[PDB]
Amino acid sequence: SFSGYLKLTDNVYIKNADIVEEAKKVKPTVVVNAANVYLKHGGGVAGALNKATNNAMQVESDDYIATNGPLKVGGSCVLSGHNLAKHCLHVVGPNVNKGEDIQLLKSAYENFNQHEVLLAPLLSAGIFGADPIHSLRVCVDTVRTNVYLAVFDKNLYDKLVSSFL
Ligand SMILES: Cn1ccc(C(=O)Nc2cccc(C(=O)O)c2)n1
Repeated sequence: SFSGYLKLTDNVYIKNADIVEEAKKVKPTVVVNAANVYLKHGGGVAGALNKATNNAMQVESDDYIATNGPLKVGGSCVLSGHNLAKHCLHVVGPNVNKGEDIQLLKSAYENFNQHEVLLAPLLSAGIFGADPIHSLRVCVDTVRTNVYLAVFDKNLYDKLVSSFL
């Protein structure tokens, strides 16, 4: 089960950890991927999760896209968790580096409410370009289910905890 997490609110928890390593240890029911609309798991959390599945997540995702077309920014899809989790909830947060509307971050987090417990990264943080402090605030104000946030970067983790209102 989840260990070493700091409780932020009644339902949001945070830990300075590699989400891939957290997933392999916990094997949660749901691991959230920081996905793009095309499910092209190239870099950041998506690239790391996909590489941990030996590219099985990408093969599965390409078949999903061939059948269904791309996701919407703010949307999600449930696919296999492979060796990491029972399921992977691929959530598309807005990518600020691609000029996408930051207001879609709340819609993206609403996808977590369909799952009772999730292991997740901060949406739109990292290479997506949004302020991680803002992402954590939208997370605690939007997600009502139990979310265990894994923040890879130690310095960012410390900044997030020390600035949490
Ligand atoms: C105001 N602003 C926008 C972006 C940032 C910012 O510090 N982003 C950032 C930088 C380094 C790592 C990570 C991460 O999620 O791993 C995120 N600050």
